[PDB]
Amino acid sequence: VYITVELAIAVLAILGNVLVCWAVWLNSNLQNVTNYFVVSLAAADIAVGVLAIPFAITISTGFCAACHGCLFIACFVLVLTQSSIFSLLAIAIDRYIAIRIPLRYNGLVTGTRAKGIIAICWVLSFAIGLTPMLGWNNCGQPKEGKNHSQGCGEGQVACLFEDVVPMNYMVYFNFFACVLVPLLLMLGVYLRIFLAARRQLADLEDNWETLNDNLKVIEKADNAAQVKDALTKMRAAALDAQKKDFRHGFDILVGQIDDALKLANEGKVKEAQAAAEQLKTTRNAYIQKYLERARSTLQKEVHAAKSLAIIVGLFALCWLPLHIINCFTFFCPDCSHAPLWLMYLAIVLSHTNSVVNPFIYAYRIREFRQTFRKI
Ligand SMILES: Nc1nc(NCCc2ccc(O)cc2)nc2nc(-c3ccco3)nn12
Repeated sequence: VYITVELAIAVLAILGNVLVCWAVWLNSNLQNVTNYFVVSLAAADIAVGVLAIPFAITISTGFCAACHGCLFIACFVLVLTQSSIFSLLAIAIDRYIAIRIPLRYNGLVTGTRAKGIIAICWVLSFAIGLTPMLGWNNCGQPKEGKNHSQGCGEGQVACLFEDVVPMNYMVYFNFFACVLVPLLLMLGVYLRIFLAARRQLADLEDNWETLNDNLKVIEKADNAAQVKDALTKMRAAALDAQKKDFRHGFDILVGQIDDALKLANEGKVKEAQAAAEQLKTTRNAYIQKYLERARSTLQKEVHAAKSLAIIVGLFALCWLPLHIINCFTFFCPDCSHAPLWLMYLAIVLSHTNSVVNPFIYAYRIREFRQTFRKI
């Protein structure tokens, strides 16, 4: 039962995520910093699928060996999880930068810096993974009955997770800080990302609404005064929207508005409306082209952000229950120990996470869809 599902999930991990690594290599279209991060995460998934499943299946029954080796068997999954969480945080930061500040996105994001951050986060993940090895372990604590049952020699120690790895260390430091604080920061980042996109779309629509309504009032107006009032709002909206296509269009538009305002200050309303009709051409052409490009660009950014948010949510909801039951067991010693059959089920769910990643990229991103069908 348990042995069957672990092997079944393991096989889907390699072949499922090797395509994601394969796709980034045989498709120049899908190659950027976000893909570099997600392929680092995919390499972490490859590593967990290849190694942790045999490690879990051999530690589930028992494999007596040196205490350091057994501790490594248990910390390898944790380091491959910390790598994934760091990669997800980097992805979230990349998306926030790209959407909030598109002008400086290319300036502040570079491939060399992305590779450097990937290396830094991987070695940092190794730091947490190897932290229990050095000094913080439970090797010194005797288990007489156990070591007699498995026939443990002096050098070799039996493998039993909860009694070989520091439970208090795990529950206190491993969960709280380096899981949650990344998760809370990531949630705040995603909320900020969506708020920024909504605000930007609202601002563009408001500027278009002003540049249309004021013009309509211009033809539907009279006795100057209102004309000079409306062109002031036109200038304000045009400058705000501007802050070769966009620049030249807005320069021509503000020049025409200045001409109309200068010609209407003298009191010549007929040619004031003539100049408004003159505006009506540049408005249509350049402003409509700019708006149609901007809306599609923002929609694409929002779609990418939603995809990555879904990946994050799946990661969190797959790695949450195990830690929750672990901290429940730690903080209620008087409570009866959690059932073995349920604990194994939760571990299966956690490892399942690696399988889920390629399915999202094969179902939502059309760029990966074509190349997977190619294979
Ligand atoms: N609680 C736990 N158990 C095991 N394996 C030991 C299975 C077991 C659990 C309870 C029992 O009474 C006898 C055996 N691996 C485990 N890995 C983790 C883990 C990975 C990341 C965070 O926690 N927790 N965890």
